[PDB]
Amino acid sequence: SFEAIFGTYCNKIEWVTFLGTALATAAHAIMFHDLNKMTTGKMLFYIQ
Amino acid sequence: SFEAIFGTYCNKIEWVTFLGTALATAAHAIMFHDLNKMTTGKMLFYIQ
Repeated sequence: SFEAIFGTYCNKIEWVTFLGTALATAAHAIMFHDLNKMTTGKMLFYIQ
Repeated sequence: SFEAIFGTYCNKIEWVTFLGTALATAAHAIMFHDLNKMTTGKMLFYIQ
């Protein structure tokens, strides 16, 4: 008598990146490296 | 630390004219440079 362990079937997971998704169309993703120095980034708009 | 003002973004308003609009098809618009001297203005209609 015996047991017959069959194969360890590893699941390989789908890899997702931010830019491959369509939430990147809602974003404007920028790498900025001195961001741990900036407090609050200000956009100024000039509306006539 | 810093404050990080981003770029100033100016509005450019859609420059309309009177004749691009559809009010101009209700209009028969005429310049008359001596119009300030109009006391009145009239149109006589003779109807058979």
